[PDB]
Amino acid sequence: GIKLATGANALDTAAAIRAELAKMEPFFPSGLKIVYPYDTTPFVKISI
Amino acid sequence: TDADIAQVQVQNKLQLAMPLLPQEVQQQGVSVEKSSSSFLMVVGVINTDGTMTQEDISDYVAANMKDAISRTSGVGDVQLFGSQYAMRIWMNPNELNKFQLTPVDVITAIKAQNAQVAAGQLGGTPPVKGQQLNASIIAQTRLT
Amino acid sequence: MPNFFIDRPIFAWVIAIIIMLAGGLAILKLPVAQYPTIAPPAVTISASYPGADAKTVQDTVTQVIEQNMNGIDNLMYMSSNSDSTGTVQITLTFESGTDADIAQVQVQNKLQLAMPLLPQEVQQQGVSVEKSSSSFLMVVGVINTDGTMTQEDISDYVAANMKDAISRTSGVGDVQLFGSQYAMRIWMNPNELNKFQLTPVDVITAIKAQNAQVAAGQLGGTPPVKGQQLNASIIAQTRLTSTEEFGKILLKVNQDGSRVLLRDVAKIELGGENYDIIAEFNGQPASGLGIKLATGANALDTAAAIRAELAKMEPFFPSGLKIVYPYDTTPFVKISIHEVVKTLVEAIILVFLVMYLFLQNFRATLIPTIAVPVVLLGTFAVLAAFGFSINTLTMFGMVLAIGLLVDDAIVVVENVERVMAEEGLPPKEATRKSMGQIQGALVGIAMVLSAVFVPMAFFGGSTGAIYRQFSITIVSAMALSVLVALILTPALCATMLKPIAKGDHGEGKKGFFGWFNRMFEKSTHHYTDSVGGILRSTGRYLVLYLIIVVGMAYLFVRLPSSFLPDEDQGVFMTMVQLPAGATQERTQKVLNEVTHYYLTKEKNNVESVFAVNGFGFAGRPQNTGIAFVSLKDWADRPGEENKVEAITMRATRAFSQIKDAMVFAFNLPAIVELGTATGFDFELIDQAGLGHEKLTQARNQLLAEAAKHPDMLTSVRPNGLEDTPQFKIDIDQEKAQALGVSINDINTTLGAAWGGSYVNDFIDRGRVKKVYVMSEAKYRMLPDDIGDWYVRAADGQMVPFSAFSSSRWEYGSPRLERYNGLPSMEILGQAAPGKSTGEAMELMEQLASKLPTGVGYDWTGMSYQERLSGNQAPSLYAISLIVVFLCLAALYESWSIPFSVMLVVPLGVIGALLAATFRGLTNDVYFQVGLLTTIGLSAKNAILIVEFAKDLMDKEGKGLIEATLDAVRMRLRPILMTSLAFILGVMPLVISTGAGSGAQNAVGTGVMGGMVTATVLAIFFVPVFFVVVRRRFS
Amino acid sequence: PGADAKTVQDTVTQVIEQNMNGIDNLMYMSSNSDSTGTVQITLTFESGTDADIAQVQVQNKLQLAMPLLPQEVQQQGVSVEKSSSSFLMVVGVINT
Amino acid sequence: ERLSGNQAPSLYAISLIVVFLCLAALYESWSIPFSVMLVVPLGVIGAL
Amino acid sequence: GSDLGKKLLEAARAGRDDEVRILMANGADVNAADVVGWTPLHLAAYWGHLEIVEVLLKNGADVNAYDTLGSTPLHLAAHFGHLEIVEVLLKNGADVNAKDDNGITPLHLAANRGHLEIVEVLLKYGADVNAQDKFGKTAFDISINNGNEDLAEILQ
Ligand SMILES: CO[C@H]1/C=C/O[C@@]2(C)Oc3c(C)c(O)c4c(c3C2=O)C2=NC3(CCN(CC(C)C)CC3)NC2=C(NC(=O)/C(C)=C/C=C/[C@H](C)[C@H](O)[C@@H](C)[C@@H](O)[C@@H](C)[C@H](OC(C)=O)[C@@H]1C)C4=O
Ligand SMILES: CO[C@H]1/C=C/O[C@@]2(C)Oc3c(C)c(O)c4c(c3C2=O)C2=NC3(CCN(CC(C)C)CC3)NC2=C(NC(=O)/C(C)=C\C=C\[C@H](C)[C@H](O)[C@@H](C)[C@@H](O)[C@@H](C)[C@H](OC(C)=O)[C@@H]1C)C4=O
Ligand SMILES: CCCCCCCCCCCCCCCCCCCC(=O)O[C@H](COC(=O)CCCCCCCCCCCCCC)COP(=O)(O)OCCN
Ligand SMILES: CCCCCCCCCCCCCCCCCCCC(=O)O[C@H](COC(=O)CCCCCCCCCCCCCC)COP(=O)(O)OCCN
Ligand SMILES: CCCCCCCCCCCCO[C@@H]1O[C@H](CO)[C@@H](O[C@H]2O[C@H](CO)[C@@H](O)[C@H](O)[C@H]2O)[C@H](O)[C@H]1O
Ligand SMILES: CCCCCCCCCC(=O)OC[C@H](CO)OC(=O)CCCCCCCCC
Ligand SMILES: CCCCCCCC
Ligand SMILES: CCCCCCCC
Ligand SMILES: CCCCCC
Ligand SMILES: CCCCCC
Repeated sequence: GIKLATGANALDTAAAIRAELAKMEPFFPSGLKIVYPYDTTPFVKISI
Repeated sequence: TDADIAQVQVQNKLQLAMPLLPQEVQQQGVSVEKSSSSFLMVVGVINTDGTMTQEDISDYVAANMKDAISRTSGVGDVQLFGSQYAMRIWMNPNELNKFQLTPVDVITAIKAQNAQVAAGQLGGTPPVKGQQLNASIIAQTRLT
Repeated sequence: MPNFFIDRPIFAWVIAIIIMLAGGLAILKLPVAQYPTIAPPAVTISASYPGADAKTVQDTVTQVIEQNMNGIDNLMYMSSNSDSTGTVQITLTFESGTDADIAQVQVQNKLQLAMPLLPQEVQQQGVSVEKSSSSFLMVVGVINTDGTMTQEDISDYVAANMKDAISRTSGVGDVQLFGSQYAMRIWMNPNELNKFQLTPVDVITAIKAQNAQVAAGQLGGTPPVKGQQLNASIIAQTRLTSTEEFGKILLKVNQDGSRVLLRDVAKIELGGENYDIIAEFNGQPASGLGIKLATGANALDTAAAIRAELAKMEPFFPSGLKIVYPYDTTPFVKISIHEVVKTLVEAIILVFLVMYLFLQNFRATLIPTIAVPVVLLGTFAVLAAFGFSINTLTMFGMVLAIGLLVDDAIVVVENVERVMAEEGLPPKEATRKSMGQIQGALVGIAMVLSAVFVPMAFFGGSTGAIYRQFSITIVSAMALSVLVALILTPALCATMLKPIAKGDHGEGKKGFFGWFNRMFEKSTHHYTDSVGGILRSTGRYLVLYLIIVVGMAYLFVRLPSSFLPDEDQGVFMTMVQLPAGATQERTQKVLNEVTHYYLTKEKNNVESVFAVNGFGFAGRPQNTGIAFVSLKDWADRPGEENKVEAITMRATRAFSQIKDAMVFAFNLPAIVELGTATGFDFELIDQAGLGHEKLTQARNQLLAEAAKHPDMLTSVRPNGLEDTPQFKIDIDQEKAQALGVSINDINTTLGAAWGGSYVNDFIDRGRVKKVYVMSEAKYRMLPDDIGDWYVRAADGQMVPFSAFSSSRWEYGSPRLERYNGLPSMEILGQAAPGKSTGEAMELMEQLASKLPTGVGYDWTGMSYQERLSGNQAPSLYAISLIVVFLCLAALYESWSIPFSVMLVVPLGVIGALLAATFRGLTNDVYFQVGLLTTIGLSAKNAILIVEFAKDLMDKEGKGLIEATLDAVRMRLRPILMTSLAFILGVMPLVISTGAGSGAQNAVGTGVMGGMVTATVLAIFFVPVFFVVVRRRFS
Repeated sequence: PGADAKTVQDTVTQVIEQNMNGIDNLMYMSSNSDSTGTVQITLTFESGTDADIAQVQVQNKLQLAMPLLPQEVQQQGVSVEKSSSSFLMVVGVINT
Repeated sequence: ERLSGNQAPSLYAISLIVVFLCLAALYESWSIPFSVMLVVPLGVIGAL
Repeated sequence: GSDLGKKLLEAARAGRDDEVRILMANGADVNAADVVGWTPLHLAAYWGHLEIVEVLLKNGADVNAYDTLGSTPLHLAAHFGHLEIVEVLLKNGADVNAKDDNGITPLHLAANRGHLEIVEVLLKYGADVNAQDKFGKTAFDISINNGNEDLAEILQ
C-alpha cells in the first residue's frame, strides 16, 4: 500500500515505482508475479 | 506550509519525548512521515505456480522489494499487506516448568548465544616491534 | 534605438556609468573559489564500532541504518562500506539541484529514530552525518622538529589550542582534525590481573564508578523552611582529570590489608583514540587541519585570514612546533585571476594597436578601449545577480567571449569609418547610416548566439553544471556587448570620430601608414579578383567543402575524449599497497623508502612528503598507505622535466624495482572533489541472497570474461578488497556453564582486551575526552596469547580462555560493500584506445547477462551521470540548430538564405581539430566551448556578408555576383582586424607552460587553430555558399 | 542535571560552540551555562535570512557535537528552535 | 546602531550620484544636474 | 617465500587451472605457505578446486601439511562439503584421524555441517568414530546436538 508524499506528483511517482519494480522482476523465484488490483493514476492519465 | 520544515519541527519535539518513552517502543522504531491518508496504488504480488504460501510471498516482498520502493522519491509511506519473517520461539509452559525455567531464562539465553561480538584483531594497532601476522578475530555471530 | 542615443550621448554615458558602478560593486562582493559546486549533493553517514570485524559492522549497524533510510526526497542511489577497522560509511547521493541542508537533515532525522536499534557501543561512539561532496581550500600541517612530541601530542594541542580559533576565522566553512585529541589509555596486563584474581570487567566497573559526575542538590533549596538565610549548590564527585588519579582507582582489597590499584595491573598514559594512522612530514611526527571554504566566501581573503590567525598563535606554541602548508589551492587561484586579467588587458591593448594600424587615428582607438571594459564590468554584475562566483570556469568563460566582445566594438566603428571614407558624410550623419546597415544584423546575431549557447546550460548532472558556468557567462557577456553596441558605441562614434574626405583611404600619406594603405587597397583588389574567379567555377569548391566535412568527421572520431586537463597544482600522490595480511611496520618501511627517494632524487623539485601510513580512500587496512608529495614554487621548477607529469613517470618507474609492494605515483584531477570522470563505474549486485562467496565467484567470472576483450575493455579493477585469513574462535557454552563462567564476562574480556572498549568520559584541562581500556600490545599479537587471559567463574576460580574455547583459520571479507540496500562489489575500468565509453559500458552489460542466476548490475558515479546526460544531448543539438535557422529566416525574410550562413560551421571546427590533433590534446570541455565561440564569430562574419549582399540586391537593385563581390570587399577589413587581434590575444595561452597551463592550452590551441581556418576559408567560401543557395532557390 | 556551570561549560557548551562554524548568514553567537545544569546557545543571523533554513543548518551542525556530549545530556534531549528574548504579553491568573 | 551609523555615508553618496545621473539622463545635460545638485546643502542645514 | 610460490598460492585460491599448470612447469614451490601456514593444497581444498588438488599432489605436495593451528587440507575439504577432493586426498595417503590443536578430526567437521556422503567416505578409509575433541565430544555427540536423524543413524 503506497501513499503519495505531501506535494509530490502522482504520475511521476507511479512511473518511478513501476521502473523500480521492473528491476526486481528478472530476479524473482519461479511463479511469483506482480498484479495491479488498485491504481488511481491510470484514470488521471486516460481522462486528460 | 512547507512539509519538509513541518516534518523537521515535529521531529525536533519528538526527540525530546523519545528518551522518556518505554525501551520496547524505541526498539520497535518510531516513524515521522509526511504523506496523504489515502493510497496512490496497491502493488499486489501472487504466485501462479502456487509454490509459495501467503507468508512466503509477504517475506519476499518485505526482504527484496519493500525497501527500494520506500526509498523511491515521492513515496511518503509503504504499508506491507502481510509481515516480514522473524525467528519465532513459541514457548511451552509445561516443558519450561519441568526443567524449572521461565521466559526470562529463554530471553537471557538468546541474548547470550545469538550475539554478534566485536572481538578485535591479532597484531592490532598499536602493535609490538617485528609483527608479521595481522588478522580479524571472529567470535560469536548472529544465528542464521 | 541607435538613432535615439546618437542624439542623446549623455543618456548613453549614464547607462555606461551605471553598468560600470554595478560591475565595480560586483567585483568587491563576488565570491572567489577554484571551482563551484559541480559534484551532486552527497551525505555520508559515518559510525565506529571499536574492535569490530566487517560482518559485525554490516549485520548490526549498516543493514539497520540502510533499512531506515525511507521517506527522504530526491535520493538517486545509496552506497555503503563495512570494513575490519570497525568503521561504516553510508553515502546517499542526491539529484542535482537538491538543497544539501534539507537532504542532510532528512537523512540525520531518519538516523536519529534508528539509533535505539544500533548496539550500545556504536550509540556511545555515536554516528556523524556530514556533506562529503565539498573539498578542501588548504591543509595546514603541524609538526615537531626537536622530537619532544609524538603525533598524538601534536594532535591534542591542535584540538585544544588551534582548531576552535581556525573555525571562528572569517570565511572558514569546516575544519577536520587530522588525528584525535588525547584519550586516557589503560594498557591492561593479563599476568597482573590473574595474580590478583581480576578481569577487564572489574577494570571497567571500577572506572565507571570512580570517574563520573554525581548530582547532589542545594543547601536551603526550595521549598525552604521559613527563616532560611543561606542558599548554596552542593558539589559532589566530579570526573577525574589526571593519569595519577586513574592510577589510584581501587580494584580489590585483600585480607592482609594491601590495596590493589589500577596502576598495579596496567600502564596508564595520555595516548590517541585510534592507532591505525601514523602520519609523518619528512620523517618527523605530524598532525594537521583540513580547512574547507564557507558558502559565498572569498578564497583569497579566507587563506590570508587563516595565516593571520596562525601568526597570532606563534608565541604560545611549545618548543620545536612549526606550521607547514603541504596543500594550498589559493596560490593557484591567485595565478588563475592574474593570467585572466592579463589576457583581458592584453586583448584591449592588441585592439588599440590593430585599430590604429588600419584606421590610423587615436580618437577611433579609444571607442573599443571604453566599450569593452563597460561590457566586461557589466558581465560581473549579471553573474552576481545569477549568484555565480569568480572561479576557473567563469574566468575562462570571459576569455572565450573576448572574440565576440572585441568584434562588436570593431564592426560598429570600422563600418562608420568606411561610410565616411566612401560617401564623405560627417561623423553624426555617417553613424546614423552605418548603424542603419548593421542594427538589424546585430539583433539577429544576438538571437543566433543565444540559440547556440543557452541550450548548453540545460545539460543534466556534473557535466551540465560545468557547461552551465560557461553558458550563463558567455550569453551574459555577449548580450551586454549587443546592448553596448546599440546604445554606447554609436553615441561615442557620433561625438568622438572626425570627418573623412570622399575617396580618402590614406593612399596620399607617406612612411609606414602610407605604404600599408596602398598595400592593403591592392590586396583588397587581389581578394575581389580571387572571389570573382572562385564564383565562375563554384562546383569545384562544393567538392572541396565535402572533403573538409569528411575531414572534420574523421578527426572527430580519431581525437580522444576527456573531462578536464590535469594541472600542475604543486602537489601529487604516491599510493603504497602491500600484499593482504601485511602489518603496519612493513608498510612504514616502504613509505620511508618512498619518502627517502623524493628527498634524495627529486630534492630540487620536492618540498616535503606527507607519509600517511594505514590510510586509503577504499578502506584503511594496515597493508595500504599513501604519500602526499608537496613540491616547491613554479619558478623553482623550470622546464617540462621538473613538472608533476615528468616526476610521476620517473617515480613510478623507480618504485617498480621494489618487491612485496605495488607503488605508483599519479597526478590529481582538475576538479579534485569529483575525480577523473573518464572511464566507467560498474556495480555487481546480489539480487537473491546468494551471499558473499557466490558474489565473489560471479565477480571473478566477470573479470575473467573482461580480460578476453583487450580490444574493448582495459584497466578493469574491482574497487573492493580481497578476502583475508581471520582467527575464528568458538566459545563452548556447555564447558562455560559447567565451570560457572558467564558469556558476558568471556565476550567482554576478549572484546575489551584485544579490540578495546570506550568506558566513559574524563576532563583534561577543561576539555571532555574519552577513556579507553585495552591490552598492552605484547599480550594480544599471536594466537598463543589467547591462553594467557583468565576470566573469574561464579565459585571464584580463574579459568584460562583455552579451557572453554576452540580456534581455527577461515577466510572472510575485510571490507563488505552494499549498493541500494543489497550486497554489491564495485568494478572500475575504461574504454580501450580508439573505443568510446558507450561501447565499453555496452559490452559490460552483455557480459553481465551471462553471469549466474540472481546476480544483477547497475551504473553509479559518472556512469549514472553520463547515461542520463547522454540522452538529453540529441534534443539540445536539435533545439540549437532549429532556432538558429528560424532566427536567420526572420532576419533575411527567406527560408533558403539561412543555409548560406549555417554552412560556415565546419570551416571553424576543422582548424580546431587539426591544432588539437597536432599538439596532441583531447576533446575536453574547454575545447567543446572553444568550438561554439569559433562557430559563433565565424557565423557572425557570414551574417554581415549575406546581410550586405542581400540589402544591395533588394535596395540598390544590383546583380547576385556584383552584390556578393561588393559585400565581401566592404567586410574584408573588419574580419581581418578582429581575427588579427583575437589570434594574437590567445597566442600566450597556447605557449603557456606555468601554473594552470593545461586549461590555457585547451582554451588557446582549439581557438587559435579554429580562428586561422575560420578567417582564411570563410572569406572565400561565404561568397560560394550565398551564390549557390541563391541560384538553387531562385 | 546536577553539574555546576564550569563542568557544564566544558562538557557541553564548548563541545556545541566549536561545531557551530561556517553556518550561512551568522552575525554572532551568545551563550551562558548555569549552576542548575542548563545551557542556552543563541545564534543570531543576518536580516532577511530564512529562519527555517537557519534552524536546519544549526540542527545539522549540532548532531556532530551530540555524540561528544555526555549520556545524561543526550537522555534529557537537546532542542533546536527559533527564539526571541522579549514577551508579547503576560496572561495572569488569580482566584477571587 | 553601530551598523546604521557606519553605512549612512555610503547611502548618502550613492543616493546623490543616482539623482545626478537620473537628471543628466532625463534633461540630456551635465550643467543642469550640477546646477540642481548644488541646492542639496541648502536643505540639509535646515534639517540639522 | 619465493616469487613463484606466492603466485601459486593466489592461483590455487582463485582456481586458475591454466596458470597453475604453467607454474608447476616453471618449478613453483608446492610447500610454500602464507602467515597462517596454508599451502596451495590448503587453499585449493578450501575453495573446492578439484583439478588443482590433483595437479599439486602429482607435483609432490604434502597431503598431511598443517597450518599454525594444526588443520590439514582434509579438515577444510571435509568441513566445506567437497566430496571429490576428500576422496582424492585419502587416495594420496591423507591422515583420516588427523587431530588439530583442539582435537577436532575431519569426521567432527563433516558431522557438524551434516555432509552425509563425506562421513561415509571418511568411515570407509578408517575414521575413528569414537574420536573425542578437547571437550570430550564425538561425531555422534555433534549429530544429536544438531538434531540430525540421518547422520545419527549412520554413526551407529
Ligand atoms: C592500473 O589501473 C589502476 C591504477 C592504479 O593505480 C592508482 C595508484 O592510480 C589510480 C588512479 C590514477 C585513479 O584515478 C584512481 C585510483 C588509482 C590507483 O589505485 C584508485 N585506486 C582505487 C583504490 C584502491 N584499490 C586498489 C586495490 C584493489 C589494490 C581500488 C582502486 N580507487 C581509485 C580511484 N577511484 C575510484 O574508485 C572511482 C570510483 C573513481 C573513478 C573511476 C575511474 C574509472 C578510474 O579513475 C579510471 C580513470 C582509472 O584511474 C583506473 C581504471 C585505474 O587505471 C588507470 C590509472 O587508468 C586503476 C585503478 C581512482 O580514481
Ligand atoms: C584527495 O582525495 C581525492 C582524490 C582524488 O584523486 C583521485 C584521482 O585518486 C583517487 C584515489 C587514489 C582513490 O583511492 C579514490 C578516488 C580517487 C580520485 O578521484 C575516488 N574518486 C572518487 C570517485 C568519484 N566520486 C564522485 C562521484 C559521485 C562522481 C568521488 C571521488 N572516490 C574515490 C574512491 N573510491 C571510493 O571508495 C569511493 C567511491 C568513495 C570514497 C570516499 C571518500 C572517503 C569520500 O568520497 C570523500 C570524503 C573524499 O575522501 C574524496 C571525495 C576525496 O576528495 C577529497 C576532497 O578528499 C578524493 C578521493 C577512491 O578510493
Ligand atoms: C532558447 C533560445 C532563445 C530563443 C530565442 C527566440 C527568438 C524569437 C524570434 C525573434 C527573432 C528575431 C531576429 C531577427 C531580427 C531582425 C530585425 C530587423 C527587422 C528589419 O528588417 O527592420 C529594419 C531594421 O529594424 C531594426 O533592426 C529595428 C526595428 C525593428 C524592431 C522590432 C524587431 C523585433 C524585436 C526583436 C526581438 C524579438 C523577439 C522577442 C522575444 C528596418 O527597421 P524598421 O523600418 O522596422 O524600423 C521602424 C520600426 N517600426
Ligand atoms: C560610492 C562610489 C562612487 C564612485 C564614483 C562614481 C562617480 C559617479 C559618476 C560621475 C559622473 C560625472 C561626469 C561629469 C562629466 C563632466 C563633463 C564636463 C563638461 C560639462 O559639464 O560641460 C557641458 C559640456 O558638455 C558637453 O557638451 C560635452 C559632452 C560630451 C563629452 C562626454 C564625456 C563624458 C565623460 C564620462 C566620464 C566617465 C566616468 C566614469 C566613472 C556643458 O554643456 P551641457 O551639455 O550641460 O549643455 C549643452 C548646451 N545647451
Ligand atoms: C586546409 C584546406 C586547404 C586550403 C584550401 C584553400 C581554399 C581557399 C583558397 C582560394 C584561392 C582562390 O584563388 C583563385 O582561384 C581561382 C580558381 O577557382 C582562380 O581563377 C582562375 O581559374 C578560373 C577557372 O574557372 C577562371 O574562371 C578565372 O578566370 C581564373 O583567374 C583565381 O585566379 C584565383 O585567384
Ligand atoms: C550556426 C549553427 C551552429 C549551431 C551549432 C550548435 C551545436 C551546439 C549545441 C549545444 O548546445 O551543445 C553544446 C555542446 C556541449 O558539449 O558543445 C559542443 O560539444 C560543441 C558542438 C560540437 C560541434 C558541432 C558541429 C559538428 C557536427 C558534426
Ligand atoms: C585580489 C584580487 C581580487 C579581485 C578578483 C576579481 C578580479 C577580476
Ligand atoms: C537545418 C535545420 C532546419 C531544417 C528545417 C528547415 C527546412 C527548410
Ligand atoms: C518551414 C519551411 C517551409 C517553407 C516552404 C516554402
Ligand atoms: C554633501 C553634499 C554636497 C553636494 C555638492 C555638489
